[PDB]
Amino acid sequence: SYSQLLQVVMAVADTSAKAVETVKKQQGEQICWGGSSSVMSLATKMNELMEK
Amino acid sequence: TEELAENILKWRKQQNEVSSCIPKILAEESYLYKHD
Repeated sequence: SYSQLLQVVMAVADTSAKAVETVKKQQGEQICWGGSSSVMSLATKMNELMEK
Repeated sequence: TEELAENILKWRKQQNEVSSCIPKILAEESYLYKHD
């Protein structure tokens, strides 16, 4: 009984650790817009996009 | 991402159809100028 209770508690602990890791990934803004050259190039694509 | 995908493909097809339609317009204008 203690055996599967320890596997339960470590399992939910690893679940919480992966939850915190996914929180850091979601709130970490993984997209970086490619520094400075890529963001101005992307801006050039939107100025070409609103050419319509 | 796919929104800019149909956006880019519609710009490319639009300019291609314009490039193909420039002949008739230029022919009409040149024949209008060459006719008194």
